[PDB]
Amino acid sequence: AALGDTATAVRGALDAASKRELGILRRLSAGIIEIGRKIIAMNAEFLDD
Amino acid sequence: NPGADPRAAVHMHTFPEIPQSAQYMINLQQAEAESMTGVKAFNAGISG
Repeated sequence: AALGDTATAVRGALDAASKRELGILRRLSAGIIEIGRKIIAMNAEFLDD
Repeated sequence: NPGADPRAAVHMHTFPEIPQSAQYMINLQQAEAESMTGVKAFNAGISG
């Protein structure tokens, strides 16, 4: 909202949009972390020194 | 012939006039969709 009337009045809109995106980003990040932990566990023993 | 001036005797059809409500309705729907999703997409106009 407010696609250009004041430098500050446009900062809020992008701020809110990014803040909303952040939750989805965090969920996907958690999924990736879980995959990585499983991969580490498998590397622990299936792989040779 | 007299009694029939060309400005009324001849007529060249053109496109009709779009009423001022369709524009408003499209704008309303697009704004609602943008609010729902949360991504402005820099759209409904020039991508810039």
